[PDB]
Amino acid sequence: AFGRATHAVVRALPESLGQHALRSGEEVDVARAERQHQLYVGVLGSKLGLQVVELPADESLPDCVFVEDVAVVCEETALITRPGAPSRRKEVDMMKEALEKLQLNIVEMKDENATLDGGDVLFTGREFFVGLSKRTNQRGAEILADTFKDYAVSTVPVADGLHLKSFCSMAGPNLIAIGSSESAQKALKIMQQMSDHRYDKLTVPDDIAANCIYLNIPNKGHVLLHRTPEEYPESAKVYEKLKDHMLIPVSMSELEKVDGLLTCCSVLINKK
Ligand SMILES: *[C@@](N)(CCCC)NCCC[C@H](N)C(=O)O
Repeated sequence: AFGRATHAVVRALPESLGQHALRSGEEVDVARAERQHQLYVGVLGSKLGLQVVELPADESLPDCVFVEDVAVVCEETALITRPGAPSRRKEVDMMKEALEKLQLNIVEMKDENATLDGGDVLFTGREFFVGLSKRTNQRGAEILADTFKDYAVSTVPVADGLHLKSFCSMAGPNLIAIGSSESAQKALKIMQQMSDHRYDKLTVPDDIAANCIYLNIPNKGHVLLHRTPEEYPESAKVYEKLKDHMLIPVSMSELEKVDGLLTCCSVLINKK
């Protein structure tokens, strides 16, 4: 069942993030980001009842909170990535430990010519879309392709120093949340040509706000964490039409300053 999860790996942000985290804007309020990430953890863990493994902040790694970038997980198989940003590679160490406690099958992307961000991987439930970006390359998607054999993998040129999931993400089975920008619409279509099947599409006015979290919770159903009507009111209005979804607005303004979206701050795990 798509978007069904039992666990989630997250990680506390270090104080060094406000000043030291890679980006591309306002000064970051660390107190505010702190809070926001707390709320974010509670929605998944307290409100939604997933077992959360919280990793401790490594001050040394100001980007460490964005855990999605370091691992892709599908069924019982963990891909531990080789992040495009050289400096962020020391964040895999601590994630591999955790994914080992979860008794998950590990594969490490060690190939020295292979970069891959999890931020660049869209998993539709039916297949894989990997974005070819400034951080994820051919040699990485091929290894991602090689790790998840039961699934078809195809690559979508993502430009402009972004990621694939900066303008899209799954908002339900067969439903792909999508930005209006011509960048996104382009990849969107590029994506469909390549599928053995047609996806439904949820379009939203703000590229960033098409990054959301869909979940299939036991005795809850469709669940979507999405950006607030404050941050992105015209996109919130679009999510508001999803009347089969338990809609939980989740703010993420601070982290966005450093290119942090909703999906980046967790790795989701379905366990028997
Ligand atoms: C999430 N996945 C957003 C980009 C990919 C959709 N990752 C944010 C990472 C933010 C760090 N500061 C970085 O620059 O890697």
